[PDB]
Amino acid sequence: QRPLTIALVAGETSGDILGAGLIRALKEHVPNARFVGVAGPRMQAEGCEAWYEMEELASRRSSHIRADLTKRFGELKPDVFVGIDAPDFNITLEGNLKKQGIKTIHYVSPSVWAWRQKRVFKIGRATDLVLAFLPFEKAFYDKYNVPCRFIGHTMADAMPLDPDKNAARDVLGIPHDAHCLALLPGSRGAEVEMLSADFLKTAQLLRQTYPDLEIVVPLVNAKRREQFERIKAEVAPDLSVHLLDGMGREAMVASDAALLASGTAALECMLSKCPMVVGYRMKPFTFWLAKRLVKTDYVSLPNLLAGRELVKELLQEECEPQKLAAALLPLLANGKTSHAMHDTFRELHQQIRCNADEQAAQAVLELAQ
Amino acid sequence: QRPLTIALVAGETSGDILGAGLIRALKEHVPNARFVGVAGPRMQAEGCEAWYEMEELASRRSSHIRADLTKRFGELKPDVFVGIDAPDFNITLEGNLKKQGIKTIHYVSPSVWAWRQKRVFKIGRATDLVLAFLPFEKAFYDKYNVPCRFIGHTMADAMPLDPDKNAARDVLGIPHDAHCLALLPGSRGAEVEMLSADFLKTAQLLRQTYPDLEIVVPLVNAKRREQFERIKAEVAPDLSVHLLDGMGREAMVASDAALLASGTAALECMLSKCPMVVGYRMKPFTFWLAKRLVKTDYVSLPNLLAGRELVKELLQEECEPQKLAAALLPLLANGKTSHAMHDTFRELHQQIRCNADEQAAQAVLELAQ
Repeated sequence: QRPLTIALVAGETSGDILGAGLIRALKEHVPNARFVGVAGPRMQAEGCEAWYEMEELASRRSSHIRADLTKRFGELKPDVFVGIDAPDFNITLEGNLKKQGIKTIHYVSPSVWAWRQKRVFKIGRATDLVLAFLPFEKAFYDKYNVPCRFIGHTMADAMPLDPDKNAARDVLGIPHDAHCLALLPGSRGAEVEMLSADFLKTAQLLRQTYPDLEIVVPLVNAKRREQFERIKAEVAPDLSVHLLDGMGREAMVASDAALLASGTAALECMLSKCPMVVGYRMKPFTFWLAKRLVKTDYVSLPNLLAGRELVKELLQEECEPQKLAAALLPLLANGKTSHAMHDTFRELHQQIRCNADEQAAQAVLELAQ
Repeated sequence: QRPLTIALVAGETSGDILGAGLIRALKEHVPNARFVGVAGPRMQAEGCEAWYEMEELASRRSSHIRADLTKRFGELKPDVFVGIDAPDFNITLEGNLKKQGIKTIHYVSPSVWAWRQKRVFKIGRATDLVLAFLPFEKAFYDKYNVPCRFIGHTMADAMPLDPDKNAARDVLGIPHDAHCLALLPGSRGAEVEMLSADFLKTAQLLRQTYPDLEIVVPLVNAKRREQFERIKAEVAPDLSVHLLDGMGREAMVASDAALLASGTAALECMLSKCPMVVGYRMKPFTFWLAKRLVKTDYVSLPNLLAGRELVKELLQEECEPQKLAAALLPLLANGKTSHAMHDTFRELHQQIRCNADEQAAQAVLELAQ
């Protein structure tokens, strides 16, 4: 008898947009359907009962809300719960609801969140289905036997196959006869700081071939804009460019080429049909450490020397005081666990104690003669 | 007739120490040997002629020096050139000297520097032999058929197998009857900022079991010390700890357990025979991006969707204005190269344009009934 009842949780504007589009498409098939949960203004406009505002999630408060929703959705027993992105909140909640027999969907591949294999297994345990924008995301979950549906990317629905370059130039005031370069130094402060100078210097070089080159710089917010302008004042104060408040899509559609920091903004540039070069840089040390972890599952030299988890490594979300304290207590006891580790440390010390100066000296002598 | 002539380049204090030890061990076999190159104060004390000071390398100036050394070592034709660490300077120089028939050794595995396969091939082309401190470093180069000699770690020569815990406590003023915890929040500012609060909170938890726990915090320099104290004032102003200027080795030898940010300081802790827990955290986004690069060789979504280098990606040292400009010029020309990329962009756009809202709506309906 009860009409279709769908629970939804969005945690940011992008999720509110997805949720609103989902509600509209569902109402086309089930006009009497009921929607409830954590809703932004767009979802509420389509009729979603807002037990909580999406703004609240966009933390002690977040934990209490998830606890309340766990109980309330448990009583409601919705036909489906859809966690819209926000994986740090929704994956756990989906697991809580799954435990109670409720059917769950996670919308949007949680790529950043799923940083190791254990997190993949957790998504599979928490969900009945994952909705992925891109085909290689589904191919990934297929390898883990995690039900995943490739649904296409919403931005590809929103952007036409053949954008109007001259129309975008008219919006931005770019002459139609000129070559035009888009510089997108990045949405994150780290990206802007690393790459702004190099991108400006690139534009200076291009001006030597294209002295009338138009340079458009979409800047996502005031902070990043203030950051870019400060760098520019130091690096290329006399380079004339169009600083834009947002309008990245217009800038890309308008331009003849784009220089991008972000391999993810590259998608929108692709949909804009703007040829692009991706230039990105991260701290070499940070990259080396990540690569070592990906390739060996360890970060510490003792475990690499031992070929096993000799010392406890608590990384990312596990680097947390309660877990750290629990790992240290057995060692502070200065008991037999410490003596066993002590003994292994001694054997490994012997394995790399070989009078290195003398070995290097002999390598030199062997090579010289 | 000419006595053994060895060219050396060190670029930091640690390299000067290695160079001095190498010179001493060589003089034991060849007392008349001659040493020349880029030398720190320790190498000079052992007799190394300092064409340039190591301080100069510790950049236009660096480029000129490498050019001068390339010519001068080319005229000198030393029996062996040894690049001591400093790979961003020495690998290229070793390649320059190799081109002239000079025998070259690189001392110390350039793990951070060798961030991709192409850089491994470059080390092999630049060197006749690599000297590696650790066995797994040699196993790595073995896979690439790059001559590498495992020589042991110098720190393992410098530190005894059985350190004196009570002696280290006497230096630091730690009571012998007390449990003692070492907190090493990290030598880098990023590490200190991420982990100091969590490590302090861990110590607070441990105090509830060990109310007399001694807490020693080796801080590598004033900046990092000022950074830690500022964090402490906000997180645990009433937690009493021993702030140390350096003295990490003493703190580890003295302690019953150590909480470490650095998987590399973990080696020194191992040699100190101090049981340890490694707690480390890096930006999830940064880790995700690195992992994607390691696993796919790409960072941008267009190349992941295309399964090839459809768009040019210039990363790390290649993200450089001249290369960026050269990659963009063919695209700004708005010629047939741009039209070919445009056409591929259109096909990929079609492949992910599938009315996602409607697909999500149908997935919900399929699951609900």
